[PDB]
Amino acid sequence: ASFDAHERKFIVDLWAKVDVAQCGADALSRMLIVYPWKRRYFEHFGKMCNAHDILHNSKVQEHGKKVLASFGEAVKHLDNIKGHFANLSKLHCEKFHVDPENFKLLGDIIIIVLAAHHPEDFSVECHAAFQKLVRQVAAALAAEYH
Amino acid sequence: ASFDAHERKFIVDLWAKVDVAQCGADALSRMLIVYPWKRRYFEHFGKMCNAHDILHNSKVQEHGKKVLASFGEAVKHLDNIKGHFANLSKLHCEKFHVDPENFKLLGDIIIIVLAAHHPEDFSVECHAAFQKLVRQVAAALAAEYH
Amino acid sequence: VLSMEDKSNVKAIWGKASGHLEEYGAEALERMFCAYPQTKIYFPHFDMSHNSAQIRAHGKKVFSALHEAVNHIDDLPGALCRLSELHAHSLRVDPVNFKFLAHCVLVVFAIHHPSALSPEIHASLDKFLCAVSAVLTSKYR
Amino acid sequence: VLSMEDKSNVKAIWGKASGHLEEYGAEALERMFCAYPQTKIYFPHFDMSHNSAQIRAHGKKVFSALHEAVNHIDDLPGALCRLSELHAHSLRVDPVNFKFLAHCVLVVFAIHHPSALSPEIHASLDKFLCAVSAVLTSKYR
Ligand code: HEM
Ligand code: HEM
Ligand code: HEM
Ligand code: HEM
Repeated sequence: ASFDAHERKFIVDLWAKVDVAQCGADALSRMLIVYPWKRRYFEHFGKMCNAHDILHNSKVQEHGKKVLASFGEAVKHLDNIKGHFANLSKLHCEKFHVDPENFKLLGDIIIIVLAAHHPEDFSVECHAAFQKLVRQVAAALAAEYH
Repeated sequence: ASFDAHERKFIVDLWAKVDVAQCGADALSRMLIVYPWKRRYFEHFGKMCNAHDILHNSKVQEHGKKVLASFGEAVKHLDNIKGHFANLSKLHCEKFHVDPENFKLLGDIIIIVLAAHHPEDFSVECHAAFQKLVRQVAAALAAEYH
Repeated sequence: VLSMEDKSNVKAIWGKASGHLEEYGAEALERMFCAYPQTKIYFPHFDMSHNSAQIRAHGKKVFSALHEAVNHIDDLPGALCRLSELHAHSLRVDPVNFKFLAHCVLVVFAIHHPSALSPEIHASLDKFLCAVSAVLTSKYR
Repeated sequence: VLSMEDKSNVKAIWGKASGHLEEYGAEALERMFCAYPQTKIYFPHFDMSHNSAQIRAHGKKVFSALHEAVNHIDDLPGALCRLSELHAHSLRVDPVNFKFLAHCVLVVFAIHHPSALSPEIHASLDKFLCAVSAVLTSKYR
């Protein structure tokens, strides 16, 4: 489903206030703490035995930034989300072997991090616009699995 | 995702052998037995206290036929499944108040009924073609919810 | 299973919703209706306006039940038993919708108490809401 | 919770897979890989050919574990305890994939024993596979 003009202005206006590095590091760290078995993907980054380790792991913090910077390019491709993520979708499947259910889990965590960092902008309708965005980013990234 | 030519020939060739009335009655009856709380939608059809009641309820058997006859029209609209189901999607939401998760549950049951009635045709690849069909019919019927 | 540490984490974050059960329950509800609009099929008799009396009265009931659950977090099944029955036999809500609400509850605590809802406490509260959803669904078949 | 009637239903349908544990486990697997291709990310080291030795040996192991579970259907947690640990700590498969397999197991029984897999028995077997998935997932956090 396309984004109406209202939905687009919620997404565009908020995204311009987001600190992508800070938020990206927070989202990935929260995912690894709330769902510990997802640490299977990142055991090459070093110590991740507990939450203190995860939050002090510099390679996790960097990966969370580049994940959220990539998600944020959806905001300038709102008409063409499937097409923009298609190569990234094939890398997840063929090279990194990431279970595609993870895309909807991280999406839900990103919504909690946005809520905590922008409480005054993250109204009911702003939230509903982001929930749609996160849904469509998850489906684009799951698309090329085979 | 479109259906390639192989997927289309699995779906078209099998569908032409299906007894839609028999299978449709079986799928709806199985859904109400395997997930008993879904009987909330059909309490105007009469006695449904147990499995014996459900299988002897004539109005349930008829509704299962018209549900599967409608699903089967997907097979002649394989390019345009979202568009073909859009009015039916709005009726489910606005008039019948049916939770859209039910569309994926019935889809999975329809696959079990097709397997039991056509064991020799319902190969691994035939199954994968139907699983895709059932997925896209569920999404079309969930589309107009709001 | 909820650990001793999980249980203390949940009691601590939940003591911040004290005095705000109606306010926070009504917001979680409004968020669920707007972000997961399919959930409105269960409330056709409700006025869906912001801050409607119905949405306030129900938000309060839901959060009050969660409060009882926190105070009896050792025996969730005995605390949620009547509600478990009610959802299985009368309301008959598909189990998948309990995750939508649980998510909306996390969002409301992230808005009102961002610094309290740390990554470790978020993990404990997520576990607690799953355990509550599992009890509410346990009598369905 | 599995009732006495559910337990007898499951023991009866499952006694039909006797002598066919490898055959049926390999088919359920092939069905899962083909119908839910995302599940192949967990088996990158496998040959995915029909009837490959790997897919046969694993299909057998999976069905053998289900057989032990049927024979100990009173205490699923004590029967699946080592497997529960293995999936939580080493293999670490997302819980959502256990439903895909469970569905593919129903399909295989519907192909080989259509008349045995009646609506009432289908309901008991569906409950049993959920209860097994729930034990396999119980130690994840
Ligand atoms: C919105 C969700 C996601 C986006 C936009 C995203 C984007 C990316 C990007 C841009 C990369 C770098 C790819 C490259 O090197 O060219 C990447 C790598 C990777 N991502 Fe994701 N990702 C997402 C979700 C996830 C999740 C949820 C996981 C695991 C839980 C994950 C696991 C990986 C792994 C393992 C790599 C490779 C890391 C490495 O070995 O260096 N991704 N992702
Ligand atoms: C593939 C899935 C489905 C299809 C293709 C389908 C199609 C239909 C059709 C064609 C009708 C008749 C509409 C009319 O009167 O104009 C209908 C009605 C209805 N369907 Fe569905 N349906 C599906 C799934 C379900 C499920 C899973 C449920 C409930 C579990 C359900 C509940 C209803 C109800 C309650 C009615 C109205 C019945 C009545 O009051 O007479 N549908 N559906
Ligand atoms: C933590 C999760 C939940 C809790 C603690 C909870 C608790 C409650 C409580 C306390 C009531 C009032 C019962 C009474 O008045 O005795 C109730 C009623 C109800 N619940 Fe739930 N509930 C939860 C999840 C859900 C979800 C996810 C839905 C639907 C999406 C739902 C639908 C209903 C409905 C329709 C009513 C009746 C509403 C009315 O007509 O006033 N519940 N629930
Ligand atoms: C009823 C559900 C399941 C049962 C009873 C089950 C049982 C088993 C058993 C018996 C093994 C062999 C362990 C050993 O050799 O000691 C195993 C290994 C494994 N299981 Fe599961 N399993 C189930 C579901 C799943 C699912 C859904 C997945 C992934 C989608 C999965 C992925 C694996 C993997 C990757 C291995 C290791 C495979 C290898 O490298 O040879 N399991 N499982």
